[PDB]
Formats: sequence, C-alpha cells, structure tokens
Amino acid sequence: KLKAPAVLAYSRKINPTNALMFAVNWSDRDNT
DNA sequence: TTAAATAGGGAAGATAAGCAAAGGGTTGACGAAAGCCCTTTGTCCC
Repeated sequence: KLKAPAVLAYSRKINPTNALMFAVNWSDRDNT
C-alpha cells in the first residue's frame, strides 16, 4: 500500500538572512 | 535631600526511531565430653 516510513524529513531549500535596517535620504543613499 | 499613585488583559507550547555483546567473584585459623593409658603428688591398707 506504500505506507510512509516512520521517520521522513526534508531540509530547507530557501535560506534568507536577518535583514538590516538603515536610515538614508532619497537622493543621498550612498552613506548609511 | 518630599508628600501620593498605579505597574494589562487574550491565545499556545510538535511528532517519529533506537539504549550492545563477552569474561571472571579465593583461600587458612577459632569443639565438648568423655573412653583408655602413662607419669607425678598425697592419703589408707597389706
């Protein structure tokens, strides 16, 4: 009947990082 | 070197699988109540 095994797991295929926030101007975004 | 006046309510804490086998565990010493025989000492008889 093709029953699922007792232990079966999958890893994570999309890895984001922790975002960082900075304050800049709309016309001088070079320095943060 | 101050008097008072209070300090949040609600929800919720995951599941599955398994815990090993083999080998050995020491020795010696801790008796009373008589039987017989011999020796010695002492008493008594012949």
